[PDB]
Amino acid sequence: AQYEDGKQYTTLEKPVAGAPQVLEFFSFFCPHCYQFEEVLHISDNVKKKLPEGVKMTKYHVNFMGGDLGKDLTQAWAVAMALGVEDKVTVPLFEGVQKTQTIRSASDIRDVFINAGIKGEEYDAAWNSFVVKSLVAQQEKAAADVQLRGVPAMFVNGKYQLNPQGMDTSNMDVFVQQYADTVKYLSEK
Repeated sequence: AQYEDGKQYTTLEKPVAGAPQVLEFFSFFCPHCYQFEEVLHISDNVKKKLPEGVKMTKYHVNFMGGDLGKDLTQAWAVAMALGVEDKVTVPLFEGVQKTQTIRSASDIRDVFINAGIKGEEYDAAWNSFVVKSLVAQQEKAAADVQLRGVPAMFVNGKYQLNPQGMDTSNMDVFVQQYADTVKYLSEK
């Protein structure tokens, strides 16, 4: 066929019941994730092609960057709770990988302040049990698919995108193939 298991995607031996429809994992420490977000705009191009009624979820992971990696997973929970993902994703990626000015939890916090989230409001969210369960959710989703690498995208808890099996000569063409593959799997 045009789409073949083991070619643009793999099937999970171990399907995950009740999983989010489109589930993406990343790390602010992850160099392809930086490409995916700032250069390729994967999440965005997938969404433009997803059918109606299909919600998109993105989670941070702990297994890169040690202590700071876990802080970032908690910060991403804060970002999700406050609905400010679209204001911190770029400065977090750049603070970690470009300027390397994010070295501590305080430096992460500065990014939110500079993005206009009030200190009071960030610290309250950071310390909230609504953020602790959102951290729990991120960890459980990753654990459910035995996640050992990022970037990663899973559809309907049973298919995993396989970007190595796509051409990267043209960045534009790679992105649409990726997005079209998610749509295909979505409709499966």
